[PDB]
This record gives sequence, structure tokens and C-alpha cells, in this order.
Amino acid sequence: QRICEVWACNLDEEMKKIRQVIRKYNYVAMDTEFPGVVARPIGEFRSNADYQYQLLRCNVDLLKIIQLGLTFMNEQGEYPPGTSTWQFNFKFNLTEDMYAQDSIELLTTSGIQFKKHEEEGIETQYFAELLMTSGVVLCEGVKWLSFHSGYDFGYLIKILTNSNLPEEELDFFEILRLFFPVIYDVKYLMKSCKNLKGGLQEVAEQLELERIGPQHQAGSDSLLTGMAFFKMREMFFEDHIDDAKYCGHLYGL
Amino acid sequence: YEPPDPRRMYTIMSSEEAANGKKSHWAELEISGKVRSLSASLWSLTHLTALHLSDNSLSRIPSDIAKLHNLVYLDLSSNKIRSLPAELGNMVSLRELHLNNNLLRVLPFELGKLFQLQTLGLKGNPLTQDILNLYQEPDGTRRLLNYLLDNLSGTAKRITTEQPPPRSWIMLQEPDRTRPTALFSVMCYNVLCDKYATRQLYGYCPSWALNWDYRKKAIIQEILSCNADIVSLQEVETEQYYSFFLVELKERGYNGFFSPKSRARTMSEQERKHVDGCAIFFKTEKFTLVQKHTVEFNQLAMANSEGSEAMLNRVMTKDNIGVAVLLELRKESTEKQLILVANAHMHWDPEYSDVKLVQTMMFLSEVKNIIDKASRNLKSSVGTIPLVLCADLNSLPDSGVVEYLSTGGVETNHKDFKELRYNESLTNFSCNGRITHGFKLQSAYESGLMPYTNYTFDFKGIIDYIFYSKPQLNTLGILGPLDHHWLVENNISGCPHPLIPSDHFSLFAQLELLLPFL
Ligand SMILES: [Mg+2]
Ligand SMILES: [Mg+2]
Repeated sequence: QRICEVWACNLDEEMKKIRQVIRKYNYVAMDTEFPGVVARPIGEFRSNADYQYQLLRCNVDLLKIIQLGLTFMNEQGEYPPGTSTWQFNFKFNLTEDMYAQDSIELLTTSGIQFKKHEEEGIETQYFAELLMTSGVVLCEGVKWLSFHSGYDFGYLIKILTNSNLPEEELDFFEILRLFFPVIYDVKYLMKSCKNLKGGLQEVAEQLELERIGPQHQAGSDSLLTGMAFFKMREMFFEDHIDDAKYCGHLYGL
Repeated sequence: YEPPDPRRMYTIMSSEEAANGKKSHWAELEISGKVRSLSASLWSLTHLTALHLSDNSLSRIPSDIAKLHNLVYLDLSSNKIRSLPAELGNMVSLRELHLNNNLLRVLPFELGKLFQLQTLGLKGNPLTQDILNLYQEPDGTRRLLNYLLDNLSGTAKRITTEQPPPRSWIMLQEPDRTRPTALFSVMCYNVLCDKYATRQLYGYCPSWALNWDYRKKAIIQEILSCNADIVSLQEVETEQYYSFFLVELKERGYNGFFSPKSRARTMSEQERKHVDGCAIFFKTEKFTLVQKHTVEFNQLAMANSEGSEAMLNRVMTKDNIGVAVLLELRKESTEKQLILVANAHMHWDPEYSDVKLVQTMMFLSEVKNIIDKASRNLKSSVGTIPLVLCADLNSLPDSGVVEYLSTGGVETNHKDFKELRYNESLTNFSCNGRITHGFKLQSAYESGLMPYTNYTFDFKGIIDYIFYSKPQLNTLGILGPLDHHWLVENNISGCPHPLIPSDHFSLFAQLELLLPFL
């Protein structure tokens, strides 16, 4: 029972715990499930990678995060005693709010309790404040792990700043560096390694990692992301990552 | 001019772009995914100049679509739209629109104003037989817009052919001259804030008559016409108080005190801009504020008990919904007699009478304690302080909420308590089988001189009030109701109205205070 479901009712309580767990377990993996993509601009772009941001800009500003998951671990690669991962379920209203229909179909099969989210969902505005005081973000020596984390960190910036994403692709990076001094995108690392391609679940098969929790859920995916990083580091990178080379790079950007 | 049929991105060529390094300007956007509704952050993209909302499940369209003043193209093909908004006529820059395969019955007359619209699509909509006849004619696009603009003249907004007769004044008593007395006029008015002044509620009211910029000017002309020595207001957006009501009213000689209904939210500035509350003004030439208060329940004045805690949860609300100020009569208009003037607004609807009833007991119980705190040090001798109370209780005159104030007490079994009948905790608020308080108040509009103080389509009743301590105060005159026959000549179903700014009526009433000795 490593994963822990977090709702608005039992939120402020858990944050007290994470405040104390983050000291000994500073590495944090992260994944988010959102209401899919809906918007795609058209026009002249400075580069293919430039568009990719502009694409990620529209949809992050336009849609609300549905669910978040965070796995706290130490540099060795060990989960803490008690619950290892916290699955944060946000307040998403099926009627008023916007979403792609196919995106909701996949989340229903994954087991998201949409109705319970509306009634007992977390208020993003308030959640930002708590995550700010905790200190996980914007702290020297806290390192972040993620796979396909364009949108992932996209939503996180909008939450903590409570604003639309900057227009300049440059303005977006400078802000991301502050809240998260050290980031390692799991996919950007896979580009360097041989015979590593495909989605996340496809990587788990290559690395022989058992799947815990409901597949393709924000909470479960977060746990699989962190473990798949430590064994990937021990295997193809010799238990070490060059910051300057790989720190601060998100796939597709 | 034509947008490219391929809905595909394009990149500048690498060699020329990179060397020159021109920035990426993207002015076209698409939305897909059979979405149900739209988001507000979309209307913030003022720079957009062409929008593709085709093939979706869009039920309606918000009026904030007009926030794209630069938009020169719009596509709503194959959607589930029932009708278009009226603010669409303010999008002059638009030069091409598509509405194909929707559930459109008739197009809005404001649409003809778009004199720059060169192309229009309507195939697949249930439009009147005549509309489909114009669209078939050669250059039927231009011809149809002219028609929709011809019908917009039929509306003839702001005719204002009728004229408002004045409101009559009634005299209840002469000012007795046995002892020296002070005479001051009071007003009570719920101005209907903009946040809760939507057309969905007041559908009989045109949108131009609901616009706050339109009402705020007609409202203030009413407060200045009455020139009350005390003005009490409800439903006043915080922004508008400091930047409009307190501005225009100082020029006439007032000094007010505001307080928002909610404080614990701590929302963003924009959210806090439209929060309403109760304000109190007063002529300086006659009054001088001695204190200010925003009423709240200390929550410890009661005897600590699980029942009171278990009860208050079902009743308490984060909103304070109450304001009060203590004034002083200037020598010229030794004893230094003061006056407490309270103001309250109950938002809750009739069905939640138990909340409004307990909230009221809560409100007044806190008032009595505030008076005593001031009646000790500031009172010359021991040491009564009067109370001029005006509120919008959202309660009719027979209700229990109103029985408690007029009769000085309420029975613990009153119909309005509902589940809370006979709860021991209620007995604490009184100073048995009945809840009583020290005050002995009396309504200023007793006998139903105004048939109704809130005239809407579905509700006519008396919910605004002005009370006073009878041993100390009396009422010499009240501003009667509007000539009822006029309301019929003009077929006024409800309010607000072109000629009536709020949904409530104003309660101007003249009072009389008794001065002893010199
Ligand atoms: Mg995921
Ligand atoms: Mg009202």
C-alpha cells in the first residue's frame, strides 16, 4: 500500500507529513493526467521545437489538471517508510469545465472517480500555497524526475504562478529553472541510450519493472517513473548523471 | 484573404529564418475534441485573428467571445448550438463567419451590424422560410445582413417614451415640542450589485438597463434626490464603493463606512473587486463618527458546549453580512448623546428560515454587546444608547425573522426554526419557551404603507426595513410607494426597469430623537 489517495478533505494533513519526508528523500518523480489536448496553433514558427512549446502553451492555459502523482525517494533509490507515493486528485467539473471527449473516456477506464472529484476535489489555488510553504519546489538540492514532462511541468507552473504560460519559449525556461533547479527528463536520457523507444509502459518491459497500482493512472505512473529512473541510471549511465548535459532538458523542447 | 484550407502548421525555412531570425507570429488557432464547453482563459487571447471551433458539441456561446476585437474569422460549423448571443454585434472586425449544420432557429438582429462580413455560411440550419429565401438570392449575404439590421430598428433600444411620476411623501406624526428634540432623515436601499444582476434572474430587463454603468448613474441620482442625513446601502461591490459611491457622495457632504460580506476567502484582486457588502453614510454637518464595527460572532460568548458547536456548524456562514457605526450629534445643527446605526443583508432564501432566523438573533445579540461597551466610558451618566436599524432581511412581515424584531422576541417552536425548534442552544442568545432581547423596536413603515419593497416578476414583498427604539425614537414621516396605477399604465412586470435601477425600492423615512435638559 505504497500509493496514497489525496482528496481535499485529507489534504492539509498529508502536507504536514511530506514536509518532514522531503528532508531525507529529496528526489521526486512526477506525472500528471490532464483532459487531453484540444488546441493546435497554425502559423510560421522559428523551429519545430518552437511550435512544440506554443502547442503546449495553449492547452496548459486552456485546461485544468485532473490528477497528480509524486513519489519521494532518496538518492540511493529507496522509498520512505509508510506511503511512498501521493496521488493528488483535483477539482474538475464535468459540466462547466472544458475537455476532449476521448480524453475523458480513457480516464474513466483508468478508474478516476470523476463525480467524487467534483464534490471532494482539491482547489488548485489553495494547493499551490501549501506546496509553496513545504519547500519541495525552489530549494537547492531537490531534484526532479519525469517522463514526457512538457505538459507535466507545464501545468505545475500555471498552478504555482496562477497565470497563463509566458509567450516567449525563453521566458518559460527561466521560470522553470527557479522552482526546480535540477530536472532530469527520463525520455531525454533514453535518447542517449541504445534500444530504448516507445511509451512508458513499453520501457518498463525492457527494464523488467513490476507495475503497482492501476495502469495509466497519474499516481501509478509517477511511481513507475521514479523506479525506472534509478535502474536506468545504474544501467546505462553508471550510477551518475552529468547535470550540465542532461539537467534542465525536457523532451520535445 | 482566404484562410488556407489545409489546417496544417507551416515553418519558416531554416537557412533564411535562422540568419534573419524573425519571430514566430501565429495568428490562427483550432479547437477539436468534441468538447462540451469553452474556457474563460480562451477569451484572453486578444491577438488571435482566426478561430476554428468546427465539429464540436458546443451548446451555447459566451458573450465574452467579443473580447477578440482583432478576430477577422470564425467557424462554428457542425456544432450543437441553439442560439447566438447579442454581444456578437460588437465584433465589427469580423469579416467571415460560418454557422453551418447547427440548431439555429433565427439569427440575432445585432448580427447585421457586422458591415465587414463578406462571406457567411448557413447551410444545415432550421431558419425561417423567408431567411432561406434571402440567402438564395444573388448577393443574398449582403441582403440578409441589411434585413437583420432593419429588424434591429424595431427593437429601438432606449426609446424611454414613458415618464416617471414622483413618489409621494406621507406624514405619520407632527414633531412634538414639549421637550427639545433632534430630527434626522434615514434611507435604506439595496442597489442590486452587478455580480448578481444577471438577465437569467431579471429576464424582463433589457441588457442595456442592467449594465452597471447605466444603473450606477440612475442610482446615485436617487440617493442625492432624497438627501437623507443617513444612507444605508446593501449589495455594493467593494470596487464601486471606494471609487464611485464614496466619491460622488462626498461632493454632496457624506462620509461613509464599508465592510465586505466575506473576508476569509483571500482570493485574487479580480475576485475581490466584485465582492459586495453593506455601507453606511451620513452628513458630517449633523453627525460625527465615534466608532466603527463589522459584526461577527465571538463564538465564545456562549457557554462552551457540544450542542452549541454541533448547532452553529449547521447555521454559521463565513460571511459576516453586517455593519454598524456609532455617531455623535454636533452641538450646532455638554450631554453628548450618541446613536448606533446598524445595517444588514440576509442573502439566504425563504426556505432556509432557520439560518436567517438564528443569524438574525446572532446579529442583534452582538449589537447589544457593542452598545454596552460604548455606553460605559462614553455615556455621560449611568445610560441608554438608541438604535436606528435598517436591513434587508429577505423576510416578509409575517415571518419569524421579522417577528423577533418587532415583537421583541420569538417562540422556541416558531415554524421558521424547522429542525432547530427547541434546541437548547437557541435559548442562550436571549438576554421558558421564548427567546427575548432587551431592545424594544418598531418598524418605520408599519401598517404596510409600501405594499412591497422588492418588485420582481416572481416575487412581490416587503423585505427591507427601518427600525428604531420606541422609548427614544419616533417617526414623523415616510416616503410612500410609487403610484401603483403608473406601474400598470406602463406594463411593468418586475424590476429593475429602464426607469427603476434596482430590484428593491428605497426607504426614506424621517425620525425624531428626544433631547433632555439643555
Ligand atoms: Mg501520464
Ligand atoms: Mg438582491
